[PDB]
Amino acid sequence: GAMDMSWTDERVSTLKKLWLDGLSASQIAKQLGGVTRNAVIGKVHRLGL
Repeated sequence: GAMDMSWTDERVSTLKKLWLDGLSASQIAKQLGGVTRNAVIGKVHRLGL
């Protein structure tokens, strides 16, 4: 099966807060777990942040 984590409401809320807080995509990926820096960047892009 695929190992990609779903962008649950909680994971999105966490990403959004941390991004607005000024954390790097690397740091956010580390805190979310199971997702890469580049995948975080892509999600930030899709969220319009």
